[PDB]
Amino acid sequence: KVQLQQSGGGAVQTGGSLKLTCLASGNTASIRAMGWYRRAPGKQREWVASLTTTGTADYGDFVKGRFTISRDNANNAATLQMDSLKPEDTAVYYCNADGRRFDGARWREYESWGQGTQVTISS
Repeated sequence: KVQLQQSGGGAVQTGGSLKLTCLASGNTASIRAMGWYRRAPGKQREWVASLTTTGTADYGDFVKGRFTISRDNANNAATLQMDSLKPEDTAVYYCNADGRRFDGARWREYESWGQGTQVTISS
């Protein structure tokens, strides 16, 4: 169907920047939105950012203008540019894709996930 591969993890000092990349393969025409989630230490996964196919970007409350999500048709990729990082941003970040696919009988909503990219930010 739709597969995702993630890269761009690292460890940086407070104030630094990182970029996450997510490459989609397979039925990428079916993708309605790509997004980023994260799991901070000992917490549950939380929503970070989404970008719909028509170009509407939304961000979690903790983002505060510091991260930028973009999508590239040429590479069927989504990216998260992360600036002004803080220890609180330490987490495993997961790429996701939402869309609708035809299973041969009905249209079905799907969600695909990457395997997660480690991010560490220390004071």
